[PDB]
Amino acid sequence: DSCWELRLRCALSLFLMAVNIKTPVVVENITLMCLRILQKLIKPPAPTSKKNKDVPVEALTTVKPYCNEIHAQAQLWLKRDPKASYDAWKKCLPIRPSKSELRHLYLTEKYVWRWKQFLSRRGKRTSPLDLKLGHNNWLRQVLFTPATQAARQAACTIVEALATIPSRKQQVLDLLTSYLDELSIAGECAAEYLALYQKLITSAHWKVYLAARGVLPYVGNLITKEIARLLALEEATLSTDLQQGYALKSLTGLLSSFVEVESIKRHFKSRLVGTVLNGYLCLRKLVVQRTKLIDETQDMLLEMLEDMTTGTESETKAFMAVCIETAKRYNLDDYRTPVFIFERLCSIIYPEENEEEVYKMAGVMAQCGGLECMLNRLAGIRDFKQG
Amino acid sequence: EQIAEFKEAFSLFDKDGITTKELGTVMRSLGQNPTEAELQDMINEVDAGTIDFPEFLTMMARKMEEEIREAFRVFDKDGNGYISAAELRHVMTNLGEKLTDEEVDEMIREAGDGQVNYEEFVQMM
Amino acid sequence: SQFLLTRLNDPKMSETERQSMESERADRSLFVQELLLSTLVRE
Amino acid sequence: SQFLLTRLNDPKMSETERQSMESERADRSLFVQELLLSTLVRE
Amino acid sequence: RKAAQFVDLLGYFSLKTPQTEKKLKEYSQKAVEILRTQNHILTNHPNSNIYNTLSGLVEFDGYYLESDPCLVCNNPEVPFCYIKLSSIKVDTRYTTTQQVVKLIGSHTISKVTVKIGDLKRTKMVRTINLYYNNRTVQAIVELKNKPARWHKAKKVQLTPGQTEVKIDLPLPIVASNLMIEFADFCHKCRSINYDEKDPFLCNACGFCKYARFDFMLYAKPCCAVDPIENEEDRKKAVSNINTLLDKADRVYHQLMGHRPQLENLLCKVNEAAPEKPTSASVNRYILQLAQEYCGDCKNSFDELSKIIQKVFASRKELLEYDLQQREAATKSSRTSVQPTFTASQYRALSVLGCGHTSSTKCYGCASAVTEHCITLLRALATNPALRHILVSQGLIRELFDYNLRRGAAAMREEVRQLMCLLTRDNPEATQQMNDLIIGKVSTALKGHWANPDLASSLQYEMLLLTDSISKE
Amino acid sequence: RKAAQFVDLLGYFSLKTPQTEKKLKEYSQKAVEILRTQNHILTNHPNSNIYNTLSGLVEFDGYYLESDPCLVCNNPE
Repeated sequence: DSCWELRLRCALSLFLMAVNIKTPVVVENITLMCLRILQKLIKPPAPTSKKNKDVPVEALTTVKPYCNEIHAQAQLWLKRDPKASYDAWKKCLPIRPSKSELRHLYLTEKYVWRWKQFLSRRGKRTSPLDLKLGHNNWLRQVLFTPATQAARQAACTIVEALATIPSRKQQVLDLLTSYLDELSIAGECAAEYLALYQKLITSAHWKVYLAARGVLPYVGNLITKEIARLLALEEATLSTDLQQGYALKSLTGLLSSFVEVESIKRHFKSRLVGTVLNGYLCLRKLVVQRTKLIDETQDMLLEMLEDMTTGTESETKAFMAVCIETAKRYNLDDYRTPVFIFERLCSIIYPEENEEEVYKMAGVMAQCGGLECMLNRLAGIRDFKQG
Repeated sequence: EQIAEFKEAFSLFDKDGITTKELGTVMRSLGQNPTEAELQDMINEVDAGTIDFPEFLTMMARKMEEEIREAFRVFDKDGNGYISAAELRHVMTNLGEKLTDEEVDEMIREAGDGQVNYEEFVQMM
Repeated sequence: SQFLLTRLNDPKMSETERQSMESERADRSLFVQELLLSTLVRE
Repeated sequence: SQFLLTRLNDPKMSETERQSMESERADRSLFVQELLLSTLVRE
Repeated sequence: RKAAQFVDLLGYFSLKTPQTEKKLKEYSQKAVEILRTQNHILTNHPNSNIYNTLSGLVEFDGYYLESDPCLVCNNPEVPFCYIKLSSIKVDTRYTTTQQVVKLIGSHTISKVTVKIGDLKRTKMVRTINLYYNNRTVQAIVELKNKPARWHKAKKVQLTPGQTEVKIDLPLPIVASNLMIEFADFCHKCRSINYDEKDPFLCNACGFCKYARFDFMLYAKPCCAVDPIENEEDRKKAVSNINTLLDKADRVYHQLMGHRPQLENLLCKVNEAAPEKPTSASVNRYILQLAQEYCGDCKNSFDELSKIIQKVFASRKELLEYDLQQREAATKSSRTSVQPTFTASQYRALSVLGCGHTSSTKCYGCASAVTEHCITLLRALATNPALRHILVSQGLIRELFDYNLRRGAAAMREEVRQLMCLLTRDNPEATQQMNDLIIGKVSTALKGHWANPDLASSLQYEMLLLTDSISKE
Repeated sequence: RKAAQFVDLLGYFSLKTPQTEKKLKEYSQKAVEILRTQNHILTNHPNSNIYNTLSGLVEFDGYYLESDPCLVCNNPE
């Protein structure tokens, strides 16, 4: 009805009014209803008029939003500001080839934006906001809220709807990746969030864009921290956690999916190999509180390491050097990890069949000085039965 | 320094070791936020379907006065040296943005005679 | 079914009316999306 | 009975203490009656 | 909850011993902080709303819908009792003068009373011997290998003519199969034992011409695993642990599944919509919710608890075997010097400190902590100076705000008593409490004409006021 | 409750037949007064608390705890 603006103002006021409340009762009773209403509003029912009966929802827009600016003043609309009408927003948005024509159009657009900015600064024209979201917002609390999985699903749907324009999707994926850090905190209840991210990361181009942000290092650091926490826990007590391994398996799967990009593999395969090897070793060490999810994560890590362990001769040399360094990291008294380490090393040096050019890898080992580390480890052997 | 980052990005976006289809995405990845019209114009400028690393470097160089004068000339559609307010309205209509005639008058007023000289346009920029 | 007031529920719309309603709904959805995005901007 | 703290309540009163408590209760009852009567006076 | 005696002793010692003002203040601050933290934790429990709502409707035994099994809350104390030996019989084997029996499952026996009926003086067992094995075996005849399949428990010489003898194990023995032999000294199946002409019982039928023996044990059922001695035993244990983990994961997923249906039913019940149709007189939604929670959720919780207990036992056994092997290897290493451990170090390193806690977010554990805190505060309130200090800490506001209504009826009565005691003679505190009560009452009365629930939600305050007036 | 058909007919006649603004205002005032009086009576009913509380718990057939038997309510067809 015509009370669309007023009802929406009341609803948004209520939603933002108690969004920060963390009590389960309030979240269940008030937040869920407001979220459902907003979800119904954002995604309209499918078109019924025969003319647009199959037309896309985004297509029927009568206007086109600013490419990199949000002209809405949410605080003003909440304050029922006279200048914050929905009609005002409509008036502010634009309606919905020769090379020289294109150049003239681009120059005109740039000049018009500059003139509008100058009129805003000097005169009374309002200032549209810029596409930059904060790291702390209602979305972060709402998405990983442990109160109800239905609320998480609704929030995921709302967020997925919120990302339509590619320019919007940029900052959207940025904020989503930023929020990824809390994955360990809510290992199970955040399953929806992962589902959203994987859903949004389906675009290969978007995958490369995220890769350019250097997300791989953050993922590796998080994986290392999780592995360390798990090892400490397994070494500490004998309690049983039915949810042990969910976060680790999810992170491993996400890392593998990102690594599936062949160009990305060609880009930074070497940079990540060491983390993979250390994790595989640590997982092989895990023996006390071993979970089926942990086992699957270990298998995935081993497969990823093996796949990464296939490249140029220089790549093989780098892998050998990494193995030597990791063995240097391994303790001398330890008598388990070096087994697998040297086993893979030998398999690589002379390819195990299923003048010593096939042993040229050994020269690489001498270049790395690994032979000295080998002698040192040989010195470490003391008990024949034990080793 | 910047050249190294550009080369690294070009290598990363290079699927087979780049197509113009993701060229705008490459600029978005580099931290630059482009407009669709700007991207289309750059594509027209460059692809006289794949660009070279020197080509992307040259494009980014044009991204990092003559343009201002060309824009001023475009503003004087009649070329009378005076950019007509009605000409401004025609341009805005071409841009598809809807604005009040009173809004155009106020903008011109914010721009002695209220007639935008080339000096007036330069001072605006 | 004897209640005449019960059968009173009877709305109708033209195809052009449906198209206009769809367009208005799309515009409202866009405005809502923009407003919601504004609710999470950086400060 | 193993809970030692359960035996905490140990109240006692002298006969004079009981008489004084009775007198105080009587005074309190009289004051309460007077106050209640004041609540029903004619305006 | 097991720390009740600790709380009682702490209260008694604290009240009895005179102490410094600073010490009293520190103790009060610590106790108040503990109570406030527990209250805040309880107030935001993920299952808090569902459990609280269910509490008022159905007589609920335990919060059978927690995520991580609260082991302390999960391990009840079943007492041993006299149960007939034939009751747990699973596999039965009889010999010339010995009998081998398998139990239905592992159990911890304490003493076994064996009565001898139909006794004949011709053959009377001057002594008997027992052996136990806690190793899982498939067939009674499979354990015919005597030594490996037996670990002798006790041999008791029976005086002639004695029928009921109570062989008492000095410590309870946990086992699965037993072998009891008439150590010192067919008619039924006509199985003429050509080997043994006059055995105590038939070598095939166990038909015992000498006498008949009945047995029973003051035992409690026990869950355990056979000892792991070989590396093959280690592999079998690892496989069993993995299988148990998989089954437990399935059970946990199934149990967690019931949550959304319970939420929907709770929503329907909260509507409280009147409807027309005394065993079935209750609201259909109420009966459905009771069936779902009490029937399904309880059964799922029980199954998951059993699985978790078995998994914990298996993990403990595997850790013990691995630690024993590691210690043996260290001992073989002559260079490796044996590290003597102080008593505290030995206890800490021991596997003893492994299963003495509930879940971290165990709503039941938090509730028990709160109840113990309430009891301790009620005790500590006795010292008038302590009362003044606590009132300075402002406990009254927290008590009225959080702990006033929640908890069982006895908890509510105790809280009311403690609140009354706290304002025993403190005029300022009494004024503050009366102000809070009057404010709540007036706030309710403002919307009285509109909210029946408002009137419905003032009982506790009125009861507290009545109790306060009660104590002169 | 027997006046259901009468109510439906009155509503249909009032909606279909045009009337003066004064007539509409009078009918509105009458209906509003009736509703307000009925609501006030129900709110102040003696057994109102008991019946209301009992409503949410068990499937209630009728308010079988009234003093004066309502002939209309106590004479089923």
